Amino acid sequence: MLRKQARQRRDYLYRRALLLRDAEIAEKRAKLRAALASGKPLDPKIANDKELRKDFDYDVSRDIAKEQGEIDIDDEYSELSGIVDPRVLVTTSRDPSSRLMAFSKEIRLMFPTAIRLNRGNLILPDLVMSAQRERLSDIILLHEHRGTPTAITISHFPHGPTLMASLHNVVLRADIPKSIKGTVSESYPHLIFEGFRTPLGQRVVKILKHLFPPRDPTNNAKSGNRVITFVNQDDCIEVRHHVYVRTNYNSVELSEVGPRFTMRPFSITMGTLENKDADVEWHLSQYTRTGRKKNYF
Amino acid sequence: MKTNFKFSNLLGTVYCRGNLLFSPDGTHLFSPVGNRVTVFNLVENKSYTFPFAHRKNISRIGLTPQGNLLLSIDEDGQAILTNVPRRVVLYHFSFKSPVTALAFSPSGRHFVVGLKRKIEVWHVPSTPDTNEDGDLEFAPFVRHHTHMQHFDDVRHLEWSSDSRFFLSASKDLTARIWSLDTEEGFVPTVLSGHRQGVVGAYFSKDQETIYTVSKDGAVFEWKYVAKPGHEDMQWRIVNKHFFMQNAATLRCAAYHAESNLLVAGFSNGIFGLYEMPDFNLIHTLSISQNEIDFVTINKSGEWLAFGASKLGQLLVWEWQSESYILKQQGHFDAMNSLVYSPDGQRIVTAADDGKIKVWDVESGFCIVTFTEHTSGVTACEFAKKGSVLFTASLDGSVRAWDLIRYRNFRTFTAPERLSFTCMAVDPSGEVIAAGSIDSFDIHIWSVQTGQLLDRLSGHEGPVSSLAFAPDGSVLVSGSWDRTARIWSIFSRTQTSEPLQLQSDVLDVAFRPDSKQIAISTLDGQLTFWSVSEAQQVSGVDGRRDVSGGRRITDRRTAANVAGTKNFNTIRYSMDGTCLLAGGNSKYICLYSTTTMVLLKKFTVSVNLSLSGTQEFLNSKLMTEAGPVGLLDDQGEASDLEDRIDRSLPGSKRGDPGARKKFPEVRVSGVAFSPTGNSFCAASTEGLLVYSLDNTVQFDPFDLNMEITPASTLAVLEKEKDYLKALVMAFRLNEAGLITRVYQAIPYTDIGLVVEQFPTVYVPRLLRFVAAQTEQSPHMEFCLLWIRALIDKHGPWLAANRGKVDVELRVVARAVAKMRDEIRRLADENVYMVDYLLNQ
Amino acid sequence: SLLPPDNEVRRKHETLLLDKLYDMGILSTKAKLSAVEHNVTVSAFARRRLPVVMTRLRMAETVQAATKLIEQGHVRVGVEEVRDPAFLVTRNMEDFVTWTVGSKIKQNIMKYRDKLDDF
Amino acid sequence: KPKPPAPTLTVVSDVATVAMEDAQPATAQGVAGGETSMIAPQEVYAPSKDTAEKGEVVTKAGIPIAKQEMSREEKLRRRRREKERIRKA
RNA sequence: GGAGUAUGGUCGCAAGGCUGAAAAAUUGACGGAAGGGCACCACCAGGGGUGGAGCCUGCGCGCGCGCUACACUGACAGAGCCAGCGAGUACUCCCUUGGCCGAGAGGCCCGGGUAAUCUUGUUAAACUCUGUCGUGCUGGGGAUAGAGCAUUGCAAUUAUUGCUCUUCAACGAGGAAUCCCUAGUAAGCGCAAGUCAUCAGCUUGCGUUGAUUACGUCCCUGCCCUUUGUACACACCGCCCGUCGCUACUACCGAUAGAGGAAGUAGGUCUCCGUAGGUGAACCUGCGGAG
Repeated sequence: MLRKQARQRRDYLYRRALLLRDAEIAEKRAKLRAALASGKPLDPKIANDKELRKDFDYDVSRDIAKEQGEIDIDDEYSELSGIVDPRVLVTTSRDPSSRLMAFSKEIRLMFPTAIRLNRGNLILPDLVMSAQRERLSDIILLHEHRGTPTAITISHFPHGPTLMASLHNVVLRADIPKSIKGTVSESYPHLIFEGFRTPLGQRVVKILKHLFPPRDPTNNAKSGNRVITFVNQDDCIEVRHHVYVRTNYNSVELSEVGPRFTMRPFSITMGTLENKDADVEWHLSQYTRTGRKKNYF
Repeated sequence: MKTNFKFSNLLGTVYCRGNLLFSPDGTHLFSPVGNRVTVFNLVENKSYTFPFAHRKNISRIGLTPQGNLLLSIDEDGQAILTNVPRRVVLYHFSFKSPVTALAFSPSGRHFVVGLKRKIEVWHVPSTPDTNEDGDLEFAPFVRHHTHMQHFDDVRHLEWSSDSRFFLSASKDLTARIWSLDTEEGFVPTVLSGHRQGVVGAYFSKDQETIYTVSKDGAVFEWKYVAKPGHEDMQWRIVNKHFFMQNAATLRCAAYHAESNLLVAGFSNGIFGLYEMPDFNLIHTLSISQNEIDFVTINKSGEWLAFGASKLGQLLVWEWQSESYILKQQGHFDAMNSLVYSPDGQRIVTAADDGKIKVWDVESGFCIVTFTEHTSGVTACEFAKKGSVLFTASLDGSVRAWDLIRYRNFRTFTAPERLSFTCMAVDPSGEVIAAGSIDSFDIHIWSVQTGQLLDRLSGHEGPVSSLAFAPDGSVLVSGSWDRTARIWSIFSRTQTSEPLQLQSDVLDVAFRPDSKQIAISTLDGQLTFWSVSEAQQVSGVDGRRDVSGGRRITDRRTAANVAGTKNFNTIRYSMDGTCLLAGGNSKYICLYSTTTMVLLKKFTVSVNLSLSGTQEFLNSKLMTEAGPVGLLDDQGEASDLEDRIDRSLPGSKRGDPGARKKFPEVRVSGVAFSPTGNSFCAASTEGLLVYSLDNTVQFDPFDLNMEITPASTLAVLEKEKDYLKALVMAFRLNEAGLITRVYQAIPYTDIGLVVEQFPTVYVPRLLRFVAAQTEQSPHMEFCLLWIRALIDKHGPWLAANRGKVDVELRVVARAVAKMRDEIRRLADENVYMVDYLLNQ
Repeated sequence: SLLPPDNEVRRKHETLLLDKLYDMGILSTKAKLSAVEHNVTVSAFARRRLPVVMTRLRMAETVQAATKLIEQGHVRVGVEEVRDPAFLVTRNMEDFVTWTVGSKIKQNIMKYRDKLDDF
Repeated sequence: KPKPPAPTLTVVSDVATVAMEDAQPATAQGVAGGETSMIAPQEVYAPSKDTAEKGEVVTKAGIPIAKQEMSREEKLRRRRREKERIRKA
């Protein structure tokens, strides 16, 4: 099994590098197809390449399929997108506190298909090993400061990305009394994402919305009574968890049911939780000059 | 149980390379299957296999025109003649060359044989079956004449009707006429003039016209008329006419001389038969896609028998009715798996040809061939009910057939595309689990729903063997992560207890009383675990017991060949006391599960045309260019479709090219019979059914000194103590004596005998009355026996249920035969008669 | 290629052909038909053979030594020992080619690593 | 990886199972076997709305009941059940 | 000069206020009853926190995370004696063995290591044994406090930390509640690191020792879903229920053909012969007869 995970990760990295070179060529091939249909004259370096024309005659059709959106990009999520229900386990750090364990339970209840695991004495490579051995889609690690959580680590499996984020303004479910709160409904939640516009924003949108099981698309625009909101300002994604009734065709009553975060991501690594030496995709550039001026996501 | 297994019939292949034969009565069809000869009785649906076995494949069959003696020639000319009424091996005798023609004389005293250029006419040996005071001689065959007046291969030999002359058809384009003794107006003349060599030269009825059919598709008549200048006559040619089969050469023709009709089978599989002396095409049709190799005709003349060698493809054709009598097909690939039916009357096997087929154990014919899979079929399984069959295959689909309507009511696939290599099904018939080599999850669907229940997971490698427990509570998976899993699915908690092993798991089997499980690993060891408290209770290290090898293309000694030292498949007995184990090797082991010893080892094949059947190859076959069975000899073939090598480089699992010269010996599946007393194993030669030998072996149960057959019949006829006589007969254990006393006691004293019968002899008695219901025509007598037995010993059998399960199963199928065969007809008749009487 | 570019059966059989060749390991990408133009190659098949793929997996040192070792029969692919040095190892059986059961080469590797368990 | 599953339909007749059996001198089934007509009664005739009469309806039970003899309360309840199925879809 | 790509100007449109803040529906709105599935936010059996005293981050004398205990499965004193993840000194004083001195903390002389090479087998702690004490706030506990000696540092007062003597507090299992937990899990123990966010009032790893009790059931509390679909054989089931909307039609009511109000329903082949015509010997067609 382990040889298959290593081999498939190496094949994925090689295919991504080949896609970089092929994109450098296919930016030139899309000018030849647009000039053929519209008749505007093109560059001589493009029109006088015999290899480009000879291979263009075979590779028209994938460019047309990408224009129509009929195919999907080579990704770690596009293999099993809406086919499998992504199972995900939430774990603490090594010796958790009682409020960290209740918070772990609360963000377990945020996902309708998640499970929680007691860490105890569990070495982190064997944690990764057991996740790949039970075909989990995601793990989420939690770190507390003193009864208040300060970091999440959302890792996609078998070889997918980590998003490590630091938590702020955490208001737990376990602070309000049982007369006012209650047992959270476990229905498949709607999701809304607000303010993600860069390709890095669509990356974090993908690795956050593939944590939830896929919604049945027959009548999802009106059915379902539970929503989860990820909205970012100043690249600190703030998340709420509401439950709603549609009290009229023009009005809706919301009710806050879950914990509130404003998590800020500081590391997105193309590689799982065990790989400390995985190649990072983005990291929070503090101690640079304009790293506080520039806004990502 | 008694582990005394002789070899009963071969099954699962209907024809291989060789000559076909009919009985002189016309009913039995003698066909060669590898190195054995099956007899298919066609008037009553039956079949058997002669107890001999040649070292190589059969080349020729001949049969004495009285009917009694069969003479079978292997390759390299080793001949075995045998008595067909008393199926016993009589003489072994080696013609030193490869026999390429053979024909017995219709008088019965001689037989002629063509070894490549030679033509030897031999006497038929005097036999102990025919003489009163006679015995086996040493060298019984006496040669009469030898003729080497010939230049190439003798392809055919045909006697006359008065058995004084015969014709030899050749490969040097010339048929010749020979005599037995020196006649008065005869010279051994030649018949020249052809283009591609004669297929067959035949006499007429009144032996004046003789016909020659050649390979190019031309048949010529030969008469003894005068030369065109007119004592002075010459065997010359009166007319010639041609089969116009367009792009093919005829491979085998036959000629019925009493009814004057000629049949010819061609290279493109379309045969044609012609009323010869005016040559009117009676008809023609395509029986096979590949070719037709051997044609024979009935002695009556109303049936034809064709055999194609590249597939199984044996078929008998009744030409005036224009219909098949049988059209049978053996597997032309490796038989991947097999299971018995829970009745035990029919077995079903699944090969890598893509087809599965249901053979009947009696009569040896396949009764239905399901052909919906588009790739090689792996494991097939039944439920407890026995009406539904679930088959997995490499095209990604676990199909589910209903055998009372013969259509796949379900087909299951995984959403990501897998290729399932093993499967199990709950005995309730409602849950299917299946596992593949591409993904390490193990899939579970529902039969009555159709959609995927779950993907169980926890394996770090591909899952190789699945087994649902026969009570229905526990799935067990076994996988190449050196591990097994006790999956509990049906409980509210779905749990998985691992069994850590030493190497990759190859097979998993349950005990029938489900407390025990045997898992066979890649070291070659069997480990018997308990399922309640998951601890190994027993173990056999079985490398040496199965290691028999040294294939061609194997540069190790047979003792050092690893790969034929493991058990790929294991099955418990229906008793639960003996495993049976078979791998990629020549030996089948039969272990005891309590005393942990090997009770009996079997050898699947003596056939030296297969590759791994002797562990010490001889140095005569090693030239200076490798072994002699390794040089590519396709270029020395007369036909282009035989010369072409459409093979793919490096294709272990099947290709349609399939050179397949000297295939390996491997037992890919074994199964015990649910009625007991038999098992069978899918080898590469066929499907060997072994069974207990109780009628040819004295074996008393617990005998005294004053108990003889004479004393048993004395206390029967004189004393009339029926219980004492029956207990003495079951104690002697001689089936003729038991049958004699069983029929002799009366049907009013059945109840007294059963009421005072012993419970140690109750299960043997139940098995005996089940066999007597299924065989003897004393149906109401045996049903009174069964009724009295179950009414008296009712609570004992229901209390035990595990010691007597096979006896209850065979009694149940005996009354199922009587419930489906006679009483449906009786009820339908009385309702039809009531309606017709009520107008 | 000769089919028109917006054709459904052209697109479906392009994806089928590229997925089949990438699953057999001949192509290294599954997103271009020019790979089947000038990248499918008898050398690509011949390097998907068994002694070269175990040279790449470093089961042997050289393709000559690998052919000698799989003629002597130390290498199984999956669960079955392989004596043919032309067995084309696909991309998901390159994860299952390993040594045989009682292999002296396996004892040599374990004796080098000082993990020679004689049980 | 095998192939994507593409839909294939197989036309079975109303002949007995001994017409699907292979060619041999006599059948392997008994005398009771050989009348099983290879399509179930549900495929010989299934009562449905497409094969009902004009005035009548067929229920979920497979029983013809007419709209004239049906009362107002049962008409209202059948309208509510069909509207419930329409809301479910 | 042509073709693209940008950058900044200029102009034109956008850029005229019956106005003055807080629907769709033959598909819709809300339920009920029955039957399933699941859940340490449920039952059941147990375990463990927090909550009592003190310290303090954080959140808005009060609060939270913690450490140490209330002892006899213990304290003490000998004695046995066993890990794993780490780290460590160049233009330097890091990790430190051994030799003396010192009760201790420490001092001192040397020494190995830029390291699987030396510290370090990190001889770690619970733990195991043979003793002492004997249920007594006792030798359980070790807060507070006095006096002294040391180390870091330019500096130690508001006591950096270390050692010695002495002083010997509360605390006798935490209350009501409330929360969490089902196998290498709860719980004890130390060692190491400090990774662009968080974290020294701590964080995260890493090894060591390792149980009790469930592993059943939807009875309680709930959550999800069936009553439409999504596949066909066997086999089984057999029109779930209510309040309204919307649409179509029908008639009613009353003010000025008309917008509203209120309601209901949904059977002569072959051959021959005699004919008549055709293109004539013959031959063809049609008819009438016999075989």
